Amino acid sequence: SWFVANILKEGGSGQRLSEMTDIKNDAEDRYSDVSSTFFFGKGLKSVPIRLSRSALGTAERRDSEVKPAKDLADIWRVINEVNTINLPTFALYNVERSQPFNRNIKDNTGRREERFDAYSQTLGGAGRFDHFVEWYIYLHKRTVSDISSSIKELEQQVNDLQRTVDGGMVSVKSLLEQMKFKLSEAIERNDAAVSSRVLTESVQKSIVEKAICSVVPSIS
Amino acid sequence: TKQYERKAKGGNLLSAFELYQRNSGEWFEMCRDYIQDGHVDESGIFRPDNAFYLRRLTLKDFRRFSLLEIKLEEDLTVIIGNNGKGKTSILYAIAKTLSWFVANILKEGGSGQRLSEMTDIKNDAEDRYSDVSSTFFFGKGLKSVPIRLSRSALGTAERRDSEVKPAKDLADIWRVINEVNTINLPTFALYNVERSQPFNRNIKDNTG
Amino acid sequence: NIWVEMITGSDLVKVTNDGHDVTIDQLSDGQRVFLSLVADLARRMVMLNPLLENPLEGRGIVLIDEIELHLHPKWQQEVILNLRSAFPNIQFIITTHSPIVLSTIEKRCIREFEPNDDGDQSFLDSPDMQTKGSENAQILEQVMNVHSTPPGIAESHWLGNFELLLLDNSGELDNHSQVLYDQIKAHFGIDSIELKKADSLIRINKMKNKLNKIRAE
Amino acid sequence: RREERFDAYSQTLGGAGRFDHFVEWYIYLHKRTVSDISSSIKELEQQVNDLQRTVDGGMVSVKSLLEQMKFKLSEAIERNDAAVSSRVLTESVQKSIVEKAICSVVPSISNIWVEMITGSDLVKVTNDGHDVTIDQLSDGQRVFLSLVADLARRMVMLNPLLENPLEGRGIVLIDEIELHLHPKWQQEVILNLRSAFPNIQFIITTHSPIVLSTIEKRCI
Amino acid sequence: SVIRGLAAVLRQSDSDISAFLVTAPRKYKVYKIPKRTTGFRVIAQPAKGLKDIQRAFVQLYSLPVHDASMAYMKGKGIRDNAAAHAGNQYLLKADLEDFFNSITPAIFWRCIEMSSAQTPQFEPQDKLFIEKILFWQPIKRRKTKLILSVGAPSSPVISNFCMYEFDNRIHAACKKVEITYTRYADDLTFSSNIPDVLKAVPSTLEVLLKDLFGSALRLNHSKTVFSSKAHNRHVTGITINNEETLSLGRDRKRFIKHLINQYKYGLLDNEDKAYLIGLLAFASHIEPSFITRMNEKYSLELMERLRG
RNA sequence: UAGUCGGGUGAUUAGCCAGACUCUAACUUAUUGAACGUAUU
Ligand SMILES: Nc1ncnc2c1ncn2[C@@H]1O[C@H](COP(=O)(O)OP(=O)(O)O)[C@@H](O)[C@H]1O
Ligand SMILES: [Mg+2]
Repeated sequence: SWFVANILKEGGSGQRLSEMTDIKNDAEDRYSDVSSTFFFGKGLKSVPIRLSRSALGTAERRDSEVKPAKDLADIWRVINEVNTINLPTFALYNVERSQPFNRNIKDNTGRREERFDAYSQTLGGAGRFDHFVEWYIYLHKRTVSDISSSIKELEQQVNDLQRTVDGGMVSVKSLLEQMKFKLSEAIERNDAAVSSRVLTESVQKSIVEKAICSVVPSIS
Repeated sequence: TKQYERKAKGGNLLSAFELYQRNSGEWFEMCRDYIQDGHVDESGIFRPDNAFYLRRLTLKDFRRFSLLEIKLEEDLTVIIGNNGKGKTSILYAIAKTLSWFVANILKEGGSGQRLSEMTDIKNDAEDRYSDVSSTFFFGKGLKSVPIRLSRSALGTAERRDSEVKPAKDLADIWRVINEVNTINLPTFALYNVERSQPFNRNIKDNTG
Repeated sequence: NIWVEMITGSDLVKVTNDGHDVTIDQLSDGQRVFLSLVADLARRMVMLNPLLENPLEGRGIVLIDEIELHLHPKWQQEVILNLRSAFPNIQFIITTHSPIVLSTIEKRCIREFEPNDDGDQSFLDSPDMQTKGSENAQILEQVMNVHSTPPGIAESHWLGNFELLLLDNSGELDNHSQVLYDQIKAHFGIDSIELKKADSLIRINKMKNKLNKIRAE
Repeated sequence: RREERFDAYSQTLGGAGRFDHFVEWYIYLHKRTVSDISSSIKELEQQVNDLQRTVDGGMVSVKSLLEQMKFKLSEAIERNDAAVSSRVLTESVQKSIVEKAICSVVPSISNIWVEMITGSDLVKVTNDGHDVTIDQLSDGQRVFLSLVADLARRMVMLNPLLENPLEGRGIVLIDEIELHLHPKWQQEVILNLRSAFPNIQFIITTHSPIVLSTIEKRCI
Repeated sequence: SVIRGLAAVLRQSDSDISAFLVTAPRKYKVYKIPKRTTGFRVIAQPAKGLKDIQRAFVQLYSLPVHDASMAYMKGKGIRDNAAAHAGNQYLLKADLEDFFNSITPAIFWRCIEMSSAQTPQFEPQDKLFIEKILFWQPIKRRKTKLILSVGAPSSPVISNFCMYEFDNRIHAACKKVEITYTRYADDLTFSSNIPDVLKAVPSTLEVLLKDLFGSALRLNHSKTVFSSKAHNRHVTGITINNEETLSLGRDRKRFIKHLINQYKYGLLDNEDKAYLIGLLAFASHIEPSFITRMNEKYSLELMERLRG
């Protein structure tokens, strides 16, 4: 959780040990430690992290030691900000993953298309199969649609509205400004999408379909 | 050190505790006796030799108050006034200060509560910050424990710092001495008008 | 009395309230809220003072806003005395709007806002009047700055007006004073305090006038 | 939901009122007073007319926009008609009635108004001669404000045909009327309520001899 | 000009003084001193070269100081400060917040400009050098934050000067209402025999501080204390007794007697002996009568042996 | 009553004794620097 939090946000906090449930009941020292060591190539052979918690009223606090994990996660975050890089996947699949399917699927606000939605609820234990379905339908709609057709259509609408304002209809100036803003936003999103070095929606679709069909024997 | 030894032998609690911490018997027992010693009066009531109470409170640009000072009684103080005179504000201010003792009895370097940047600074205050200053008494060996909680208004460039180290120092004595050998501990409680609530027997807190 | 019953198959705290065994849910809001305060405080003191013979004689600071909350006047007359008896080493810092509560407390313990303050008062002070053992009516007027009678009711002024009329007519009951007397009698009744005070005024003024006549002769 | 007439019956007998609903409704009233609906209709009518002329001039691309604007216009007219059809007090008058009631009944409050601060609407009050937010009020002032405000809101909504909607009929139950009130307020509270709501049947409970000094024995 | 004066005094070249001063605000050693209860104070001392320059500066340029200023004054001290208030029954003490670190170049130059008494006139070219002489830079990366450090030899003089006008005004105001006023560094003391006049002084102080220094210098409201003969009264660690005489206080006197008794039976170690001797010198200065009494109680011979 | 001041006693920072005081109302502080006292020269 500490890597995920710090990849998403500078100074992000991961999850703490519970004072009530995580400390052994008959611990003489009245504190608990979870110590992990990670590897990242020969340049970083040891990335230690310790999560710690003391009982209430102990004479000394036992604090977590999380700076090395944060330092590494900061490299990923900062370098990615300047120039897109590939990022590590962290996921937990508990017995909770066996849950019934809600069929009635929710309106795409457009959080699912954001790259760091990939870290949403990733260590919650169930996955988010609902998010998959939304995202997969979204991918389909974009594949069937043309890219920048909305921009081209918006460009055409702004051009038509500009002609109307040039023809003496000053009442529609407010609407023109709104539409110009929408066009600029669409271009920016397109450019940001272009800037984010992301795969085409068609390719993304294909990859996932192939993966599912390869791994799940009954699904062709 | 010889200076701390002199003060400690003179009956100063903080000096005795400092000597205990550096040499880590004599000094431990001084601290523990300071906290535990008491006597039963003529009425059969136990009385600690070292009493603990809030002596004095000062409010600067806090809510309705530009600059207010209150001297409290050791036993009972009753505040009266019309609605909107700031009686509740006074108890809020004290409770926030006491939160720093509670936090540090529970955990070394614990954090108490804060003044609100949104609501607690006086609306027409030219200086856009508020101060709540309290002085506590703990027997003749620790006659003054000063605490100040401060907050600057939202969006002010200069931030005003709280001064809470004395609270932490005293709370540390309680915490550490208790860990070695059990002592009696002070009770701090606030009962505001939120105490009036519908009861539910079926709802259990499953947290601690 | 307070006790736990398990026999029904759920744990129930029961109390004997005014001679009747009831569940906590059956208590009035006033009773429950006050019970809650004392119970909570006692629990904390017992847990924090394991080495005292009486753990309720431990140290601490307790803040209570609106001590009279939900309390009948009868209870307001007992509450501070009971709390201080049960928790003799706690520093209590209390707020109240109740003259009944104030009648049980020494003036040294009272801190009073100045009446027309506007939040530039430097220091709070005690009232001038002793409150402990004083009459409620006096505390209302001298300490809480509230008239003994509701100013927005006409009948509240009648006895005052009656007295003024008596003084204006050299102590004799004139047509106007008689009318008002009859109004007082009709509204408050034959055995009312107000009428008795009026009667007293008549009698004293008659006697004063008799003295004046004897002196003139 | 708060602008619907029968929202006045929402949680009326739940014990707390809904002071949150009051605030929402009052801000709503303020926004409508600063912006007239018919000018929006006139503006929308003008926009629909301008868009219709563009469609008649051969620009088929703006037909979708025209249909949307016609829908918006029809909705605005319907709301206006429904408002007209409800035979209701104007939003300005409603606002004024409630403000007067609050200021008359609540002694510490001399004025109440909506400010646009930063980018969010805030209700402000002149309390004891100083301008404060609702969150800055004492508990006694807030609780009493809440009672009166809620009651006034409901009466305005339920009595649209009365010149003074606060002269409507009803039954109001109040437990512990003196709750959080200083003795000085207790001497005024029943008088103020009965003056503001002259045709309501009040059934109240009290522990206060000061309150009883203002009431006839027949009512006790 | 300042450079030439300093070079002459220190028998150095103008060039070497000027070169040294370029980074003078950073030439401070920072260390901690234990407080008497728990905790530490953080002190910044100038390097030796800089101390010499600072002392030379103070020698060359006389800045005015009010008579009510008792700290850092030739021939005056805590005894004189306490004695000023010994005859008055009512006492008020006030304290200034972060006094030394609140004094910036801006305040200093404002005081020079405002000063009633004849200040030295400095050439604009010298102003930069003076700032580098007198002010410490606590934050390496923030060149813009220069403040007085208590550990510098020039800081006492500069601080007293910066308070000159303040002292003038408050002294005059107090004199009109029969209040005695003295200042020992950041410690302000007011005393009077007239009841209910000291209550107005804190408000007066706040206004004056705002007027002269804006928000730079402020009262420590937690350290504002009223006292009378009904309670303990002390001024700069000297007790004023109820006979209106200066005293060490009962507890300190009893402690000294304890140490002497230990010495009498050869129980004092050398460190404690040295300590005792030093304390007795101070006691002789504040309360000579106490020494007389100790001589009477303990044998003159014992005391002479101790002090020999 | 309480708090405070402190002359004396007391192998003495305690305890005890005597005397006194009361503006709503002391909380004893910080070095190597500065000043003051002492010691040295
Ligand atoms: N930040 C603030 N600035 C100015 N006045 C404030 C501020 N916060 C609260 N107030 C005022 O302070 C009073 C609140 O009183 P409160 O503390 O609840 O005491 P009480 O219970 O005696 O009414 C009201 O008069 C309110 O208007
Ligand atoms: Mg020295």
